[PDB]
Amino acid sequence: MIQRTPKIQVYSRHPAENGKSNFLNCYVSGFHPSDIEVDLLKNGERIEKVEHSDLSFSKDWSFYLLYYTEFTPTEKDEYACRVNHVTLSQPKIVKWDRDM
Amino acid sequence: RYRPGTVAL
Amino acid sequence: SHSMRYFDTAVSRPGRGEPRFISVGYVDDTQFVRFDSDAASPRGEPRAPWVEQEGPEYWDRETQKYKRQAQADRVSLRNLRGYYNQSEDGSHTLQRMSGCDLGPDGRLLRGYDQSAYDGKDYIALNEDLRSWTAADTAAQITQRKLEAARAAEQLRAYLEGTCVEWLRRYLENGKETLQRAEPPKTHVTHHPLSDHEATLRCWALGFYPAEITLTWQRDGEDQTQDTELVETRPAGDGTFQKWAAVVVPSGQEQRYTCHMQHEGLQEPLTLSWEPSS
Amino acid sequence: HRKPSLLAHPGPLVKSEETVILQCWSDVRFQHFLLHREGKFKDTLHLIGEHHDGVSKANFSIGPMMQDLAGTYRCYGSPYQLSAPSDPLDIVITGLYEKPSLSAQPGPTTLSCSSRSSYDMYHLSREERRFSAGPKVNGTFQADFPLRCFGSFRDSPYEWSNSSDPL
Repeated sequence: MIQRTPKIQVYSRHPAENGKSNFLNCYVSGFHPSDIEVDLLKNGERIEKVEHSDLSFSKDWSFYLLYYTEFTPTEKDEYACRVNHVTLSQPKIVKWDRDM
Repeated sequence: RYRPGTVAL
Repeated sequence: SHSMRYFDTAVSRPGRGEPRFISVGYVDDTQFVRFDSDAASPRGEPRAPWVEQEGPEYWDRETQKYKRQAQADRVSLRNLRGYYNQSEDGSHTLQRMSGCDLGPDGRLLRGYDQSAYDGKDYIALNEDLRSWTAADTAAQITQRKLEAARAAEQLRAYLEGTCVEWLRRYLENGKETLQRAEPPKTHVTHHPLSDHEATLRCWALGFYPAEITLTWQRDGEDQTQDTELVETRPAGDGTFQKWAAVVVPSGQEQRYTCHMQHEGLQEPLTLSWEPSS
Repeated sequence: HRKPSLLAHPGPLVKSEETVILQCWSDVRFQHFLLHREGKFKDTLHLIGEHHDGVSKANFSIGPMMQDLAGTYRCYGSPYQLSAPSDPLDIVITGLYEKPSLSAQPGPTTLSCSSRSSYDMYHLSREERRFSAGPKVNGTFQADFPLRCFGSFRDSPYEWSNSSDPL
């Protein structure tokens, strides 16, 4: 039994322009097994309509997934991604820095 | 086009 | 040169139903098909428009193959739990990669059917499409059953025939999206880190396929040993993103350039942080 | 509370995809029948009782014969109160591997079933009996019955390889 911890990336589909529409994305990759809990956060509050890609994996057999949602960013609005996995003792929070 | 059926492992 | 790959994941969940079987299909970096044994009515669905116009007779056949594969992978998970003398209460994973690699000439470059158990290589069809390679002594049992069942013949014929043909057809019917260059849109951002330090981030956005290389170079030195490189992300619309960051001394950034090679370009790009003024 | 009869129609050895029927019946008039498979995949099926000519019968259709459907079956004849288990019925699936070859020494009418696929066991039948193969020098594996054949692997003694040449 091998276990890999996920790598997490919070980012928007396009560079954020205030008032313009965009997609919020959390990309989880390089993990094993495939059981993973990923939620998106507006004001640290969870988000309802969060879709995800179909479970696929890489040539080294590690899994990856894209969780995403529609949003329109604001100067004062904030967004994060929480990920829980057996490799983790407590879920990781990764905030959306529009410069990353 | 998916591969055809095979006996289990 | 192109590719078609099917990625399968079977996860056993002992006290909570049959193992979940998921299979997704790709032509190069473009998914076109999907199957999920947990959906309301499990059926192979299209995910790229160049397979939507295939007849219902096509999707019914693919769905039958998928259901049968779900059953056979349930059985395989059971057999491997037996082979390793493992408890009937643990969750275990069985993965498969199958499909065909097409050379620049369209002829079969490589046929694949490989399988991993709990993320570890288990058994793989060899490139001659006639033999197997088993990773341990439990996989030797699977090798003997596979041989006695003439599995390498059916697989060799699928790979040499149906796989390559239908990949050629997929490639023609989506010639534009699939065989298009599609280079990345670029720019360089500057971010103050602290007194005497600041970060230069080099962006490549909206490119297909996913293969790309960006490297930071101060004047001449290749700071990959110091470059922060994220793995390539899906932008969400079938295209990909990537960036590379270097921590530099404040007021010394003009020495730095970002060098970016990709398929959709000829001259490898070289761009620097340009403030607008 | 009297064990019933479990009979495989049209026989205990099924070919893949071929639906086969398990008949459980007794002159005891249970209104419920429970069929239990032990093996690779344990399972239990419920048919309601049928009454005809003084026998309660139950026709368990087990469908497109797969690997997960092989095993050892019993059936039990008031939903809670069940009978003594019937005599066990080993139901095997056939049609998974290459069929072996039957040589004999000397007469045609010390047998042998041969293939270079290293089966772990071999089997027989008429309209059973077993023996495990022993390899040799020319790259083949062999078992022979002192005095129709099948092959099988050690971990699954209910999944057999293909109906060999009749004799």
